[PDB]
Amino acid sequence: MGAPITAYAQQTRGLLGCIITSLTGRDKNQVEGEVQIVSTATQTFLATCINGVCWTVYHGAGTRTIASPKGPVIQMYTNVDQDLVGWPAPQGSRSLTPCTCGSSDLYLVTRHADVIPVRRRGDSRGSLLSPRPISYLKGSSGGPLLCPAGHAVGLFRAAVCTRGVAKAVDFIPVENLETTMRSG
Amino acid sequence: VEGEVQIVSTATQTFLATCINGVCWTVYHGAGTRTIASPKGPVIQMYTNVDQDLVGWPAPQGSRSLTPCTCGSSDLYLVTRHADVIPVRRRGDSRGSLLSPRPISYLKGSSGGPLLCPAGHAVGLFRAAVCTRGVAKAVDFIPVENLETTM
Amino acid sequence: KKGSVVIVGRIVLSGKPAIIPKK
Amino acid sequence: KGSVVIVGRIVLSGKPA
Ligand SMILES: *[C@](O)(C(N)=O)[C@H](CC1CC1)NC(=O)[C@@H]1[C@@H]2[C@H](CN1C(=O)[C@@H](NC(=O)OC(C)(C)C)C(C)(C)C)C2(C)C
Ligand SMILES: [Zn+2]
Ligand SMILES: [Zn+2]
Repeated sequence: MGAPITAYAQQTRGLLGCIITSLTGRDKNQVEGEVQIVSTATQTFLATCINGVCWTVYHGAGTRTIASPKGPVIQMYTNVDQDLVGWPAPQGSRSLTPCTCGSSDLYLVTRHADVIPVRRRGDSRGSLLSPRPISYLKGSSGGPLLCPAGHAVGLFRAAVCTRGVAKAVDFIPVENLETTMRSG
Repeated sequence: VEGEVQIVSTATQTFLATCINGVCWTVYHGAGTRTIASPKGPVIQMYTNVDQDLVGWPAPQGSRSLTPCTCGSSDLYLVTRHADVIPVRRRGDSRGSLLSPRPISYLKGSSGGPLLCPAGHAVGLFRAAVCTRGVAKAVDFIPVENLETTM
Repeated sequence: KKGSVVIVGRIVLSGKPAIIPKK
Repeated sequence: KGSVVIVGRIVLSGKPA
């Protein structure tokens, strides 16, 4: 998780299986990891488990339920404004915990399990030390931003791009999570 | 699964090799001008830099290439032939102090291994240990810049 | 209601260097 | 002939089979 930050990916379902599970809403596959590669019939992104809750961006999850073994699970938290939604972490997952060291050197874990360095420039922004095409970042919405210890600093929200290259990324600080839970 | 680090052997010694940018690098003081084995026969080094202690053959099968560091952190981590990770404070562009010194036995056979930044990106290649009374408390390394340079 | 969000994969951070088993 | 032989492999991420 941290020291150093390494990560791997594993696909667990395909197109046809996903769809049935979307409708059915019942998912019996075994869960493992802090970040789940989430998908709707509309688009695919990421969900990150932090302190017992599985978060992701509202602009991807909407107010949908999450397919689980015991059927669909309604969202625990929903904040259109914070652009966050959260369901209790799937049984089997591992949660990250909020960063407590204020490090400005964040590491964005992408949908392809590539952890990349971003330097914090604002309360909700960091710049890529090595800009990349946005196609790379595509699908990594909801992914985590880790401080050098492997703790959640925020969730990837949008790419600050131009000409198709991404120079920075906007994120939702873990602070917004606490606010959102205290909110609704 | 694809391994980024290969554990290699020579008639006399065993060391490591690290795949970076499609090349499989190691220490010349281990490999020499040797060829790497392949199910199609011996492959030759694409790169030989006897001055920097660096050699590279094209990446073998079952390997994954590491990404060079672009954050320039000083908090490095060394992975040994036994898969142990060893924190290292980058003192210079080619040297670091183990945050906790270990007997050379523990670092033995790990030359060629990767020096990783907090993002697990290749900062350099482990070249040799720096020990006082048989206790490694520092290591020399070939920075990736050199590797990228030789390409 | 609309479709349920489906977990189609995972990304594991807990992982640590390991010698890929000969098998 | 006298070559270098890969005798094992390490996956830095810990990825299992
Ligand atoms: C995730 O939602 C995902 N599905 O992977 C994506 C990931 C980005 C890298 C492609 N995020 C978005 O599409 C966000 C969604 C829409 C706009 N988004 C963008 O990333 C924009 N950039 C953008 O809006 O940037 C600023 C700085 C906020 C203006 C681009 C890259 C699609 C143009 C929101 C913000 C809701
Ligand atoms: Zn922290
Ligand atoms: Zn780095």
